[PDB]
Amino acid sequence: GPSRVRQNFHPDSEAAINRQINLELYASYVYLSMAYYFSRDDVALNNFSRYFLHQSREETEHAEKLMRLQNQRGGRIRLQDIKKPEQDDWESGLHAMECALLLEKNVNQSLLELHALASDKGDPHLCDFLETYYLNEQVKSIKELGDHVHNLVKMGAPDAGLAEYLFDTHTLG
Amino acid sequence: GPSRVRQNFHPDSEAAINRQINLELYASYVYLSMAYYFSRDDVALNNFSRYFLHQSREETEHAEKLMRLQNQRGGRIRLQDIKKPEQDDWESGLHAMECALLLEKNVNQSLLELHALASDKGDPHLCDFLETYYLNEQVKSIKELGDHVHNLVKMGAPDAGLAEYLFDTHTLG
Amino acid sequence: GPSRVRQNFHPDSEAAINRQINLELYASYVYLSMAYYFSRDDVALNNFSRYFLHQSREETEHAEKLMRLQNQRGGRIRLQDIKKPEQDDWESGLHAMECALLLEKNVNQSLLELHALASDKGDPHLCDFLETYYLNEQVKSIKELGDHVHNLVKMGAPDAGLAEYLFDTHTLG
Amino acid sequence: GPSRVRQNFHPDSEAAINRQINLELYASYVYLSMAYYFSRDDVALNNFSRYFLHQSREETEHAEKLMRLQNQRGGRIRLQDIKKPEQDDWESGLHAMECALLLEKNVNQSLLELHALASDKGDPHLCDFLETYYLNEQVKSIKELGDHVHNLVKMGAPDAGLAEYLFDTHTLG
Amino acid sequence: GPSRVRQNFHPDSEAAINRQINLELYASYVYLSMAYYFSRDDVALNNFSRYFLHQSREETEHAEKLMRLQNQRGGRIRLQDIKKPEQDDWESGLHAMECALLLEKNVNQSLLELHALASDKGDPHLCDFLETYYLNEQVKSIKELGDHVHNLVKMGAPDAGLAEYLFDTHTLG
Amino acid sequence: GPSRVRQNFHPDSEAAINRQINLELYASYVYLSMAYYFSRDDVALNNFSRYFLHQSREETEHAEKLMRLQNQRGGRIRLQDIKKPEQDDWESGLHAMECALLLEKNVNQSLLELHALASDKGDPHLCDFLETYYLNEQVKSIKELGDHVHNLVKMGAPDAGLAEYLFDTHTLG
Ligand SMILES: [Cl-]
Ligand SMILES: [Cl-]
Ligand SMILES: [Cl-]
Ligand SMILES: [Cl-]
Ligand SMILES: [Cl-]
Ligand SMILES: [Cl-]
Ligand SMILES: [Cl-]
Ligand SMILES: [Cl-]
Ligand SMILES: [Cl-]
Ligand SMILES: [Cl-]
Ligand SMILES: [Cl-]
Ligand SMILES: [Cl-]
Ligand SMILES: [Cl-]
Ligand SMILES: [Cl-]
Ligand SMILES: [Cl-]
Ligand SMILES: [Cl-]
Ligand SMILES: [Cl-]
Ligand SMILES: [Cl-]
Ligand SMILES: [Cl-]
Ligand SMILES: [Fe+2]
Ligand SMILES: [Fe+2]
Ligand SMILES: [Fe+2]
Ligand SMILES: [Fe+2]
Ligand SMILES: [Fe+2]
Ligand SMILES: [Fe+2]
Ligand SMILES: [Fe+2]
Ligand SMILES: [Fe+2]
Ligand SMILES: [Fe+2]
Ligand SMILES: [Fe+2]
Ligand SMILES: [Fe+2]
Ligand SMILES: [Fe+2]
Ligand SMILES: [Fe+2]
Ligand SMILES: [Fe+2]
Ligand SMILES: [Fe+2]
Ligand SMILES: [Fe+2]
Ligand SMILES: [Fe+2]
Ligand SMILES: [Fe+2]
Ligand SMILES: [Fe+2]
Ligand SMILES: [Fe+2]
Ligand SMILES: [Fe+2]
Ligand SMILES: [Fe+2]
Ligand SMILES: [Fe+2]
Ligand SMILES: [Fe+2]
Ligand SMILES: [Fe+2]
Ligand SMILES: [Fe+2]
Ligand SMILES: [Fe+2]
Ligand SMILES: [Fe+2]
Ligand SMILES: [Fe+2]
Ligand SMILES: [Fe+2]
Ligand SMILES: [Fe+2]
Ligand SMILES: [Fe+2]
Ligand SMILES: [Fe+2]
Ligand SMILES: [Fe+2]
Ligand SMILES: [Fe+2]
Ligand SMILES: [Fe+2]
Ligand SMILES: [Fe+2]
Ligand SMILES: [Fe+2]
Ligand SMILES: [Fe+2]
Ligand SMILES: [Fe+2]
Ligand SMILES: [Fe+2]
Ligand SMILES: [Fe+2]
Ligand SMILES: [Fe+2]
Ligand SMILES: [Fe+2]
Ligand SMILES: [Fe+2]
Ligand SMILES: [Fe+2]
Ligand SMILES: [Fe+2]
Ligand SMILES: [Fe+2]
Ligand SMILES: [Mg+2]
Ligand SMILES: [Mg+2]
Ligand SMILES: [Mg+2]
Ligand SMILES: [Mg+2]
Ligand SMILES: [Mg+2]
Ligand SMILES: [Mg+2]
Repeated sequence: GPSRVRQNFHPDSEAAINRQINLELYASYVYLSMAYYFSRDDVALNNFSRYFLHQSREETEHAEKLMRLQNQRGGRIRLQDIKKPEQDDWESGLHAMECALLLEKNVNQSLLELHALASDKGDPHLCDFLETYYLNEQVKSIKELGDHVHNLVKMGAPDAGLAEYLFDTHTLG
Repeated sequence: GPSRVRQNFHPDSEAAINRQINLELYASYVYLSMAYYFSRDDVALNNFSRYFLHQSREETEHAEKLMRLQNQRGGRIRLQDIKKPEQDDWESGLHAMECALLLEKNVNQSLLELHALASDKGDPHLCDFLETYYLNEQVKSIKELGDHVHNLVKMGAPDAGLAEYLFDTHTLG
Repeated sequence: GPSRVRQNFHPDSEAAINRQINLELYASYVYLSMAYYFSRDDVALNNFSRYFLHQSREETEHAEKLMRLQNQRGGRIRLQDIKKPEQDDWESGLHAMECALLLEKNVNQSLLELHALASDKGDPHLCDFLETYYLNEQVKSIKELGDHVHNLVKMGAPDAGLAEYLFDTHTLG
Repeated sequence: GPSRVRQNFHPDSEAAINRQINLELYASYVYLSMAYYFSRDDVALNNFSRYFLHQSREETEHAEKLMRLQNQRGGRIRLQDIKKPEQDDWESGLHAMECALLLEKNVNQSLLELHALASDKGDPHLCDFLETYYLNEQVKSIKELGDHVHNLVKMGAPDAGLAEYLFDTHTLG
Repeated sequence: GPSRVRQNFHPDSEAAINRQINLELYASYVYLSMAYYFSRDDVALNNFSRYFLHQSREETEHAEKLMRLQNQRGGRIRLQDIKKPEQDDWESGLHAMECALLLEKNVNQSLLELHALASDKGDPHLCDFLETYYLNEQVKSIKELGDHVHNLVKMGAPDAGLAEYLFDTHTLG
Repeated sequence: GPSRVRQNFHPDSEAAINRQINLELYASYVYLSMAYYFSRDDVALNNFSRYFLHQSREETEHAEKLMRLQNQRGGRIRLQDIKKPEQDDWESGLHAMECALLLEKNVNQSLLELHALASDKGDPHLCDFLETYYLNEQVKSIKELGDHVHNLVKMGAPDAGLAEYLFDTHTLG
């Protein structure tokens, strides 16, 4: 102590990165829950399932990149429990997509707060890291989910009998 | 003055070509507006967007071919402001297609007036140019848009929840 | 209720599968922690890191296969918090391997208890599932980790300066 | 209202992006005018023409990327008239290059003002977008045009009879 | 004066870039010295030599990219003497790696001061340039050297007879 | 001391090799300065730039081969500061080429003095090394630069507006 690599890396930044690692792992778990909701025999929308599973894997990648950043900068990873998602039953394709949009906006708000702290601590490496690997990816994800919610709402989800099925077999297929 | 190339090229034809260049640039801009309406998060019909973007690029090509004609004949290009489109909000896939059909018929009427002037001035090169590169392309575009309007109307656009989505993912996909 | 697919699937089996899903997710998290311990600047054994990361990914696969089994049989996945690992600092390559061996034996004991319950409930599909996809894989993993612990101990880990490095660059490389 | 995607996106940023879209479309139009000046029968420098046409197409791409950004962030595109360029007659290869350098510096100043507003509004996504896709491209364009102006001046443009021709057939060829 | 390209480029930034060019050239020279220490007949660690030679070449690239930046922005390169390194005799593989880690942290501190000046002068192009091409590369280099120092220390360098040789023929080979 | 490899290698030869290493590094730096003079926005002769950059890289190679010779013979490299070049502003393509010719003749004179010392000390290995790798390369470089100076002078450099540009785009292109 300190790490022989550590430079210009504030303890508050190190802790905020640890909190962000937990949030990305939590997001991965929410999407995993959603993926296996869509493969229930009474839901059976396999392209919704594959969509959410892919999202889950992406979140794990986001978490891992933060863990690598912690090591690269000489901070120490401190893991915490990954809380279970809010639901096992996600009710419908539309409801899952709306919950996913809210989750992505929440994660985005956390990333923006992290970038603000990094700016406050004069850490341009950390600022650049978030800008390069996180902020644009989050904007793209939010826009994609917004698009999906809009189409499902317009199509008459969740009550219209064909809407989720047609969306499954066209947009997500 | 005159250009050492100029031959059998009436000043009224030169001016009418300048007006047509502006109209084709205006059409390009209308279709650009439409393309980015369809990629709004609250519209999200990406194949409508690609359709209109392609139309926009075609209109720019039409404008450029007239600019090349002006130079080939020894006339002088005189550009004017490109007016903004009538709307940013194009309301629905059906409404955009109806507006596009009206725009194409209006551009066609201008081309027919240009051909009539070229005939009046005994300019068979200009007549041939419009016939070869413009008049049939315009008839094809009008027919395609008419077809698209018909299908959307029959399908129950804009109020029927599935119509624009199914048209997006079948006809324009 | 019941699921139109459910057959010969006891509620106690459904719950025990939910507990096993949590344990496999927990194992994934332990191995993730270990992987990023080995890429600290003050540990720097990249082949230990890759070894544990691969183990982490395998555990996630094991969890997912149980989630698929729950759906296939008409049970309902119920996720719980994934507890953080026992340590962030895993002390040495030998200590991590010893902890991993203990974790695998613990997971094995849980699988054997699950198989015993499935036998008690006359569920041969569930018995076969565990035998085909879990029990032999666990025996192989335990043997591999036992082998690695033995070599590290014989080589003089953790105090012998060359032992972990040579093991990293030969066995795990 | 607001867009279900909108987050951390200030109305002043949304308006400034709309102004920048207009400026990039205006730049595209200036370069289009220049391209077709160089293919007049009394100028006839086809590599100047191709150079400016390529620049025109690049500006349209820059405009489109801002329109996509507006949609991605949940803002609303508002288009305005595209003003005609300052000249149809661009006088000489040197004069066109000097006008293009001034236009690029003016567009750069607008981008720098946009980045300053984005910083003031704590919008790091928008800051990153301009840095990643705009600011370096503008510096490169300004340097290239500066280089071209220098060579043409040194060579004795516009009065030296060989200068524009040799530059056309070597540098731009 | 000023350069016809110069825009938003403060004289203090231009001078700080000149100082950074000298520091990167100095770093190249330190690593060149180290490379040829390791090919002495009484050291004879050819993979240490190749490692440092590669580092030397990278530093020259870093210097050249700053020289290109100076030209792109319209500043004027002003070169100074490149001071000789602190030693010809670098004592051991461990000592060279420790000196290289200190040199990289020193260069990093200079880059962070340059980024701070660029922020103070409202030069986002220069900020982006350092973030994109310098700051992450420096963090990666510091982490790699930290890793190498750790392994050599753990292995018993410099006194343990096998440590530098085994590191040479495994990690650097 | 002595090196177990050293044989027939006089201390005066070892020192003269150290002086020659410094001179070749100095030559590399002169050519680097010249290369980036030619990419200034107010010079903009990219093939002059590439020519000098290649020369710079060759000089570094010449320096490195002497450093390898020092090690092969059991001498000890002793580096000194690399002095900055005589100018940042090299005035014109002709002036740079004339300065480069003078620099190469000066380096040649040093090599001839080194060969004379090696002959005086009865060191045929060192004589052969200079003959095989240095003396003919220097004669070729001097002749090439002489040729380039002649053409630029005949063409009317530096005042004739086309001369440096045409030389850039034909001989160096
Ligand atoms: Cl620190
Ligand atoms: Cl969608
Ligand atoms: Cl329906
Ligand atoms: Cl006529
Ligand atoms: Cl149709
Ligand atoms: Cl419908
Ligand atoms: Cl049952
Ligand atoms: Cl083993
Ligand atoms: Cl040992
Ligand atoms: Cl070994
Ligand atoms: Cl907002
Ligand atoms: Cl140029
Ligand atoms: Cl001339
Ligand atoms: Cl300035
Ligand atoms: Cl290492
Ligand atoms: Cl040893
Ligand atoms: Cl001797
Ligand atoms: Cl020559
Ligand atoms: Cl001349
Ligand atoms: Fe995604
Ligand atoms: Fe990914
Ligand atoms: Fe991925
Ligand atoms: Fe992906
Ligand atoms: Fe994420
Ligand atoms: Fe809880
Ligand atoms: Fe996400
Ligand atoms: Fe920034
Ligand atoms: Fe078309
Ligand atoms: Fe076309
Ligand atoms: Fe086309
Ligand atoms: Fe087409
Ligand atoms: Fe048209
Ligand atoms: Fe108007
Ligand atoms: Fe049209
Ligand atoms: Fe395994
Ligand atoms: Fe597997
Ligand atoms: Fe696997
Ligand atoms: Fe495997
Ligand atoms: Fe497992
Ligand atoms: Fe706990
Ligand atoms: Fe396991
Ligand atoms: Fe069996
Ligand atoms: Fe360009
Ligand atoms: Fe482009
Ligand atoms: Fe392009
Ligand atoms: Fe391009
Ligand atoms: Fe632009
Ligand atoms: Fe006007
Ligand atoms: Fe531009
Ligand atoms: Fe940035
Ligand atoms: Fe490196
Ligand atoms: Fe490189
Ligand atoms: Fe390189
Ligand atoms: Fe490299
Ligand atoms: Fe560097
Ligand atoms: Fe000194
Ligand atoms: Fe470095
Ligand atoms: Fe960036
Ligand atoms: Fe050469
Ligand atoms: Fe060479
Ligand atoms: Fe070479
Ligand atoms: Fe060569
Ligand atoms: Fe040389
Ligand atoms: Fe001096
Ligand atoms: Fe030379
Ligand atoms: Fe001889
Ligand atoms: Fe010889
Ligand atoms: Mg949290
Ligand atoms: Mg009109
Ligand atoms: Mg448990
Ligand atoms: Mg404006
Ligand atoms: Mg200095
Ligand atoms: Mg000297």
